[PDB]
Amino acid sequence: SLSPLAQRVVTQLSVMSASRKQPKLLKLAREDLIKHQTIEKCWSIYQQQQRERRNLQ
Amino acid sequence: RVTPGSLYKNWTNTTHTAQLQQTAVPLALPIFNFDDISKTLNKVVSYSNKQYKSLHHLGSFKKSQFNELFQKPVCLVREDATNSFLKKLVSHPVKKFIITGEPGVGKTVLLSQAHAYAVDSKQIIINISYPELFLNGRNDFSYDDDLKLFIQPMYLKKLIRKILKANDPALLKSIELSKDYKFSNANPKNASVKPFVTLNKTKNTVLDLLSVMTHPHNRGKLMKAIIDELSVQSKVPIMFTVDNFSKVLTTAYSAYRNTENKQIYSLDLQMGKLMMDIISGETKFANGESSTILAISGVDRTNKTLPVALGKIPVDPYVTRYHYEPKFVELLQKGNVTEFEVPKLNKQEVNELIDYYKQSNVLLDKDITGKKWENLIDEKYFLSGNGNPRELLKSLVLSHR
Amino acid sequence: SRSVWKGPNIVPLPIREAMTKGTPIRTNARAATILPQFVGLKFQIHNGKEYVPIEISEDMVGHKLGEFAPTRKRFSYTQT
Amino acid sequence: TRITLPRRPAKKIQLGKSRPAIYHQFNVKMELSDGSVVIRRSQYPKGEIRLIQDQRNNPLWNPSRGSLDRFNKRYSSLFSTVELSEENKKKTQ
Amino acid sequence: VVHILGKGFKGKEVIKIALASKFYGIGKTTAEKICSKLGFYPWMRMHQLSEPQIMSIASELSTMTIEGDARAIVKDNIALKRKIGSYSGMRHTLHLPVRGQHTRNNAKTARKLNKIDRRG
Amino acid sequence: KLRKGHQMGAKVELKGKEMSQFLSTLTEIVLPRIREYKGISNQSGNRFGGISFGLTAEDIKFFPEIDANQDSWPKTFGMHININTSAQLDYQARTLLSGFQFPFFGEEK
RNA sequence: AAACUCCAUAUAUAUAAUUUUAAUUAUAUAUAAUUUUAUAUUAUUUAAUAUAAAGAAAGGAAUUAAGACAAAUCAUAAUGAUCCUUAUAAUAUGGGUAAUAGACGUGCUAUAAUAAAAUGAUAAUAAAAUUAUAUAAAAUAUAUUUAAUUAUAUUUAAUUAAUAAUAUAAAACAUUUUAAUUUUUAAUAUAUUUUUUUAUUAUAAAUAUGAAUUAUAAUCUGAAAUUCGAUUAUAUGAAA
RNA sequence: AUAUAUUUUAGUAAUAGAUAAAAAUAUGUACAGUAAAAUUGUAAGGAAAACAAUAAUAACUUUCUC
Ligand SMILES: Nc1nc2c(ncn2[C@@H]2O[C@H](COP(=O)(O)OP(=O)(O)O)[C@@H](O)[C@H]2O)c(=O)[nH]1
Ligand SMILES: [Mg+2]
Ligand SMILES: [Mg+2]
Ligand SMILES: [Mg+2]
Ligand SMILES: [Mg+2]
Ligand SMILES: [Mg+2]
Ligand SMILES: [Mg+2]
Ligand SMILES: [Mg+2]
Ligand SMILES: [Mg+2]
Ligand SMILES: [Mg+2]
Ligand SMILES: [Mg+2]
Ligand SMILES: [Mg+2]
Ligand SMILES: [Mg+2]
Ligand SMILES: [Mg+2]
Ligand SMILES: [Mg+2]
Ligand SMILES: [Mg+2]
Ligand SMILES: [Mg+2]
Ligand SMILES: [Mg+2]
Ligand SMILES: [Mg+2]
Repeated sequence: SLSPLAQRVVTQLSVMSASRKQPKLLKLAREDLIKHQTIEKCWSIYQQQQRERRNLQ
Repeated sequence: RVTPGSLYKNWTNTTHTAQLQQTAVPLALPIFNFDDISKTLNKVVSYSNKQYKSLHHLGSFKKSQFNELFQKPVCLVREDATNSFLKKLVSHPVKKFIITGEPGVGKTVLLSQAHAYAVDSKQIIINISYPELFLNGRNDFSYDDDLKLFIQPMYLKKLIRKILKANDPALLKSIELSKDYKFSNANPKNASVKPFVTLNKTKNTVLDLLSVMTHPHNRGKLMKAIIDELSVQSKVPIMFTVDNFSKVLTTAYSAYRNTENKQIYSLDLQMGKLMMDIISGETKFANGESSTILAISGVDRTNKTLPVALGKIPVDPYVTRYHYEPKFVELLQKGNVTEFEVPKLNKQEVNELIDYYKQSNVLLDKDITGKKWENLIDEKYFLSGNGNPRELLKSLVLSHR
Repeated sequence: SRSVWKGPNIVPLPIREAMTKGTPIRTNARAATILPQFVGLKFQIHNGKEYVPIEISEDMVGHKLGEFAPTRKRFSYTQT
Repeated sequence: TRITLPRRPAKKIQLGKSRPAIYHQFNVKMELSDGSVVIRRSQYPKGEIRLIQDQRNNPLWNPSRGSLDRFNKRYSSLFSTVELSEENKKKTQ
Repeated sequence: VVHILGKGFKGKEVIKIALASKFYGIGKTTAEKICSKLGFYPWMRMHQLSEPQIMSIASELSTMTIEGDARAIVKDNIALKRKIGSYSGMRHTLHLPVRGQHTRNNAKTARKLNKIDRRG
Repeated sequence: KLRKGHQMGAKVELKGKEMSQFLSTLTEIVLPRIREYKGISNQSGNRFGGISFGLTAEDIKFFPEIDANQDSWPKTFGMHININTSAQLDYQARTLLSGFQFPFFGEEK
């Protein structure tokens, strides 16, 4: 069917592939989703501020 | 491409292991007994059934002999050789012998006779035929922690089994134990329910102790206990014997290697050390009549050690460890070993042997038919080198020249 | 001298002048062991016929000079 | 002639359902030539590595701060400059 | 049957001898030393080895220099020889005998396997 | 001996933090373990803010994922490394790369 | 040609204070055989076969004529003729004679069990020959935890020799082992084959043949071992 | 730590993006995008394999900020 070299190539391919290695989707509650949004937005704002500070300097 | 019936082995092995003793004449010969040696002093004698049973178990009858020639292994009694040795054994205070002689003279036969005598006179026999097995490295071994020496728990098991079977159980179970003994259990039955076997002091027996079956690492402990028990008991005599003791003497270091790659010393093993202790005045048996009978083999190497141990040569200090080990000599001197030289056959003895062979129908036609009997005997004596029994036998049967 | 004791095989050369000023050393020795004291010196080692230019290797330190000047021509067969 | 792995029918990733390849990675500490440790994410399972030949001991990366070796080892008792002066007559060339 | 470090082994094959036969880095002495370290009786057979015992030989084998790296050192040595305009390196490149031999006749083994990539 | 439409090697565009890490690894681990490497050439590059160089199969065995196990990788392949900057011209890009500990050896244009 | 000759043989004599001993020897001088005799059986007084009695009585070496082959040699050496004479004569340093497609002889080692390997210190059994341009003993050290073996180093005891050394001859013979071979091993029992037997379980075309080829480390000789020498060790283990 | 039973995993295989000029379904429909050449480079790579880069931001919307 397959050689040892062929097997090892398949194994190598598998290492890179998403076949049966990836978890379930990250589902959130609506409150949790909001909390996440507020975390991300604030962070983004902070990053923008920092960029402006550096740019201004 | 081999069947069960066909002979696949080499010659010596074949002669030992393929039963060609089957096709042989039944011979109503007299029976070997020390109490009635006066009757059968210079005659061929078959062993008793019990003796045979014991002797086979021990490992007295060996491969390179011509025991295939007859129905069962047979010897003759000899006034100069065997009878004299027996008398010495009976009489001496030390009772501690090494059977020396030239190759093929009949040392193993002498040992077999001594064993047979011991069997007759209600004695236990611990025979170590071929120490090469424990000395050369061809079975498992392990460094025990309690006993500061290397145990060998394949050989040991076999030796224990031989001891059990060679000796009768009535004599062996007359001995009560001195101490209590815990051992690891190793039965197929009750492995969950019985991981530990216990032998009590008065209730249990030496037979029971022998029948114990442990894991390899407790086998050496078991052996040690058994030896101690036998030393303690004064009810029955213990005949210890070691044939091919020449190998032991010469092979000072075994083929086994410890953790670091170097050869293990014979006295650092369990078996060889034990044997040495038995030889010397150290593990002293409580009973009288309890002997050690060692035997040299012409097969094995020769060197200065054994002569130096005996009253033969002065001690040269400069000769090498390989050709002279002084520790072994010292040990031999400690336990007063009086050597016994096996003498070569007389003319009359040779004649008697030849007559026996003729009766059994081993002689060739050119020997028997058209030849004077006395002349034939004289020729046989000449060709043996004046009565080397093996050589004589070879000339008789294995010549065809 | 091959054997480690009594080694190496030393020969007199115009070494110091070569070290001062890049003047190649025309050796007809071929059995002088290369040393650490001349790595990066230009040698012109004899080949029987013609002297061979070599800048002594940093790895050549153990070897002889004649080992890097191959005396015989590379064999071929005229397929006639 | 051409050595290959022959393809099976491809699995249909639906539009929107495609997920990004987040490979399994460990936080790995690299101690360089000197004792400066640096954390890097790595796919091979080894929490700690210490390096021998790095930029922090290479002369090119810090200018301000084995036949020869074998020879030195096995001609060490002699100690082989003075030796150069002894064995350098510049007459013959 | 009894696998150890990838190399297959028939039963009844004496361990040290078997190791010497199979593994590239080791001969007679090395195999004996390994056996001593692990504590197998000499002339013990490959079938007798328990699972813990097998692993320690593999653990021992792994600790010892073996196979591709050992081959690489020798291939590396020949690569080094080649790099420096050396006679030996030249012989290796051209598939002739290296050790000061005659080649007017009988130089067939050298031709067969005096490569830069030596071993296989 | 090359056909059309045959899978032959691979590429990967790194951007942001992974790219930065890869550069840091190149500077510290890999490019010092190359024995005789002077630098990236000063004649290398685009006309506008892009510099490049390549690693042999010998050089890839110094990467710690490769480096940790020689045994898993019997074969190993060289690679080209195209660095793309936000530089107007190439000398500016070279200067930037030097700031991140990349040595530059050749005679500049 | 044969014979005389030499070696070897048998016998005798001589010599050797039987510590230069091996008298079971060595070496001078003899004698001895190209053996003799008789009874018969075939072919014609003899000649072959057989038998018998008398004897130690049976080989090898050197010697290879005349002629021939215009056989080989001017590279052992010499000489004729001829050619070279700052070169075809003379000295040094390196290289070559050891190059490698195919081919051809001679050998060596192999392709394993009527055959290979370990071991064998009251050291199983020889002969012939060499040692002042030397032979190198015992013993110590390292390779190597014992020691022996083998190889080097250390240092020269003895003898320039029937006196000492090279040198404990080796096969032999004996025990052990041996893949191919589930023709074996090891766990249990088993027993009047016990260095072994039986039962039931598990043991699944180049090796534990061969030694080419190569890598590294040492050693030896020599002033020098790269082309281009010889050992030892650890790996490598083609072909067959 | 280990034994049995009952399960669960390991068949290890590529696209992860509405993919966009390597090759492959050549007719429908829906959605989206832009090619090529030449030039400058880069490990083997060379005139010729692959990858990168190569026209202009005025005004507009949102975000941060002086
Ligand atoms: N004393 C004796 N020996 C015998 C008799 N029958 C045979 N033998 C021989 O005795 C020999 C045993 O001798 P042994 O000393 O064991 O030989 P070694 O093993 O070489 O020492 C055997 O080879 C037998 O052939 C007998 O009736 N009496
Ligand atoms: Mg015997
Ligand atoms: Mg090997
Ligand atoms: Mg003549
Ligand atoms: Mg004498
Ligand atoms: Mg003539
Ligand atoms: Mg002629
Ligand atoms: Mg001629
Ligand atoms: Mg002339
Ligand atoms: Mg001339
Ligand atoms: Mg010359
Ligand atoms: Mg020649
Ligand atoms: Mg000839
Ligand atoms: Mg053979
Ligand atoms: Mg000596
Ligand atoms: Mg002498
Ligand atoms: Mg001998
Ligand atoms: Mg083959
Ligand atoms: Mg071999």
